Amino acid sequence: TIQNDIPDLYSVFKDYFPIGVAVDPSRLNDADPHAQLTAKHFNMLVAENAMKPESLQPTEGNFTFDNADKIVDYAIAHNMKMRGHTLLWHNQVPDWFFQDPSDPSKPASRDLLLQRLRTHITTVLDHFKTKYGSQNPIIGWDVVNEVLDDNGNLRNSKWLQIIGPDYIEKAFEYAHEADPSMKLFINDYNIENNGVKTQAMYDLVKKLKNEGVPINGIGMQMHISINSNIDNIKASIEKLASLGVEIQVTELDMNMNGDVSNDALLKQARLYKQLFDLFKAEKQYITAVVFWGVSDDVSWLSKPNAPLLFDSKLQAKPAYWAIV
Repeated sequence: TIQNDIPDLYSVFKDYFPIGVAVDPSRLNDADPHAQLTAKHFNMLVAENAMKPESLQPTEGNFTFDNADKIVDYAIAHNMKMRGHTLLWHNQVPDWFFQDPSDPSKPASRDLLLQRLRTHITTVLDHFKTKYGSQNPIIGWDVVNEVLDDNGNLRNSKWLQIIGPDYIEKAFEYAHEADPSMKLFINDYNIENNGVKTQAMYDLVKKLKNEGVPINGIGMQMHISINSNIDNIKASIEKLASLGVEIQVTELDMNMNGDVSNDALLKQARLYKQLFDLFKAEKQYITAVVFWGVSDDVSWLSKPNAPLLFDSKLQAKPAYWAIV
């Protein structure tokens, strides 16, 4: 059971930005305490998996929107905004995209993979626009996800191998043409460390925006750790925001490196307090902060961990009280 009378987390930030959470379609029923936490503390939702490529078009032409629509319906019923995650990725993407269908031992051509990307993006955006119309809660999409490698070069996924570097520009062109009302983001991790990957994200977005690509924002996943440096995160946010794009914190959690002791929980609370004070200090750039999971027992990180504001018993942690 949850604590029903403590402060609603998102209301603490009502004069700053929405506070969201990533959810599983099976944890939205009234009797599920995870759903109760979701409705109480968040005013924005993201599908942790149900809107990834494999979760929407597992085989060619066979679209599977039921789980994504269950999350959308819940968001509408709870007056929540949503982010769409994600139109393109090199993981959780079916192999059929990249195969020649008449000889699956060979790769699809650049034109066939671009047409498949255009059809997937257009069908996905047209599905939510035609089914929900003005009630569509999705305000924007992660058009591409994790397109940089660790060294800052473009990740050599099958998209890059088959199409070349302009696949990124093409994904944003297709999404903007399908629904011009959507805010379009490029999303990535490790771009908060003010290292070579931050610089490569800045250079890539500067280049594409100068070329007229409709990129409206950068999503900083923010899978941080108990040892992260606030100064590096601040410098990264400011550098990326200097491009004249929105910043969203999209998959926030804190990796404890195996130390879930009470002392580490206190250290986590001080760091999360500093992180949210930084986000408030950057409110002219940040337009959403989303946590990657509702509570520690449903975090994607392997065990042991304690990455979020609500523990494995769904109770508010020291970090929750530090922030509120």
